[PDB]
Amino acid sequence: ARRGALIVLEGVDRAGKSTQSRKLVEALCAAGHRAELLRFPERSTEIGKLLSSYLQKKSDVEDHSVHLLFSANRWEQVPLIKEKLSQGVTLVVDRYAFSGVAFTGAKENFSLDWCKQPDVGLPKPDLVLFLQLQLADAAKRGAFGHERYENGAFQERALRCFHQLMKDTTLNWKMVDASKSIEAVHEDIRVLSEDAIATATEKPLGELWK
Amino acid sequence: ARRGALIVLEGVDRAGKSTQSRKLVEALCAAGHRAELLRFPERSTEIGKLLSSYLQKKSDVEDHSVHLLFSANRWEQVPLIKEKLSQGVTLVVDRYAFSGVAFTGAKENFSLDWCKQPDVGLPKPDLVLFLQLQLADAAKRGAFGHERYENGAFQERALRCFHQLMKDTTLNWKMVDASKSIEAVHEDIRVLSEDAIATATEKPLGELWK
Ligand SMILES: Nc1ncnc2c1ncn2[C@@H]1O[C@H](COP(=O)(O)OP(=O)(O)O)[C@@H](O)[C@H]1O
Ligand SMILES: Nc1ncnc2c1ncn2[C@@H]1O[C@H](COP(=O)(O)OP(=O)(O)O)[C@@H](O)[C@H]1O
Ligand SMILES: Cc1cn([C@H]2C[C@H](F)[C@@H](COP(=O)(O)O)O2)c(=O)[nH]c1=O
Ligand SMILES: Cc1cn([C@H]2C[C@H](F)[C@@H](COP(=O)(O)O)O2)c(=O)[nH]c1=O
Ligand SMILES: [Mg+2]
Ligand SMILES: [Mg+2]
Ligand SMILES: [Mg+2]
Repeated sequence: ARRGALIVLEGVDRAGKSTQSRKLVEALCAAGHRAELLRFPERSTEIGKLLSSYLQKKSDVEDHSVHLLFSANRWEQVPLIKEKLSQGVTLVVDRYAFSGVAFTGAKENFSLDWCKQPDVGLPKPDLVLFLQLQLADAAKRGAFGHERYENGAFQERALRCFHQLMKDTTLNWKMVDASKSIEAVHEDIRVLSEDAIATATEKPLGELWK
Repeated sequence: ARRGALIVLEGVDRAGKSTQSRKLVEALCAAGHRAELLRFPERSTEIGKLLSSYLQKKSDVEDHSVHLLFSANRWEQVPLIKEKLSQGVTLVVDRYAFSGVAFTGAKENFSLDWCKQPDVGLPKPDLVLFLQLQLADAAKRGAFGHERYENGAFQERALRCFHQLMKDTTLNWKMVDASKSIEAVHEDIRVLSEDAIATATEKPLGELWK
């Protein structure tokens, strides 16, 4: 009956969202929690394959259409998310609706309001971690990628959108200094996550942006 | 330079949306207009096939996800719609965003506001025809179908949603008595359409619900 927590990891490019989400699930399970990992986009579904082809530049998709497919890709996982949480399983998610708004919101003539609407009503995270890293430190972690959106100019506009989203006080945002070592960042994230898991059993799962 | 008009046909089940859209395009072209037919859902695209499988009950899709796919299926045709209109081609469309809101809006716990958002900003129709028919007269036109949403209880909830949408004065709604003969309904629609085509060359294409 004691529900699991919904924990989201957001963050700048190469700050370590995927490395930290994997390590968090491993550590929680080793400490006796029931925890599982999710990511968005979830490329395994029918909509997920359309999204993967788009990000790889194997296909072009009209900007509004692709924004709605990224949102639909979250909604198709909502029945699973609510089932797992109600069963006491904590979910750790590598990117969520915040990345959806920030990446479309970085394109010309896309307001933050329009971008948020499709995701209104999704399961509300109990904890949103944002992994911060200065661009000099990110550069040492590798060269850009060949997927769509992998260029500094675009990443910088998405970052401004993320800062606008962080003003929303309906959400439990926590900043994480992702400039430290893999292990030191993990310990900071893990302690914040243990606290969130404990309190989530106290209030019902909320709805995002409503 | 004289743009074409965007004309939408909406209406109750079996009122004749598809019969009248076909006959309208044929008559406009015979009278010297450049006119072409479109329909939604457009089942030929990747998203269109997902939608067709859902309507045929060959697959189940989560309600929010399917609502966003119906909207994305309109946005993927926006570059074509704007190109055609700018080239002076009038477009006659069998269903549009109004059916999108009314059909999802008929399901439990779906507000009209949430349903409208994804379609905010689409090309705004210059003329929205709504084909009205009493349920007794519809029954004589055949038996229900085996596709999703083909049942009187659901169609009745969608009808209430359409009436809420008709209160919006930003749109040029025209009621059509679809109880007459195929030819008499066509003449009423055709005369309204000739008037709309003439004035559309006067004002820029608008944006829906904004
Ligand atoms: N704290 C860290 N210090 C040094 N390298 C890191 C750190 N976190 C991640 N990395 C490395 O940087 C790269 C990007 O990490 P990744 O977790 O894939 O980031 P994201 O998912 O945020 O793009 C990987 O090679 C990873 O091993
Ligand atoms: N005015 C009308 N009078 C009689 N039958 C009609 C009329 N309009 C359409 N029909 C018939 O009713 C059926 C439904 O028409 P259709 O155009 O497919 O409706 P919709 O697309 O609105 O469901 C078809 O068999 C069609 O021939
Ligand atoms: C969830 C989500 C991710 N992205 C983008 C962000 C990024 F460029 C890309 C691949 O994500 P990973 O970096 O996590 O591989 O997908 C979007 O553009 N919208 C979304 O809704
Ligand atoms: C455009 C549109 C149509 N429909 C529904 C309405 C109907 F039951 C179905 C098939 O449409 P046709 O009746 O025009 O075949 O699809 C929706 O549910 N949402 C939409 O956005
Ligand atoms: Mg990653
Ligand atoms: Mg039809
Ligand atoms: Mg609003």
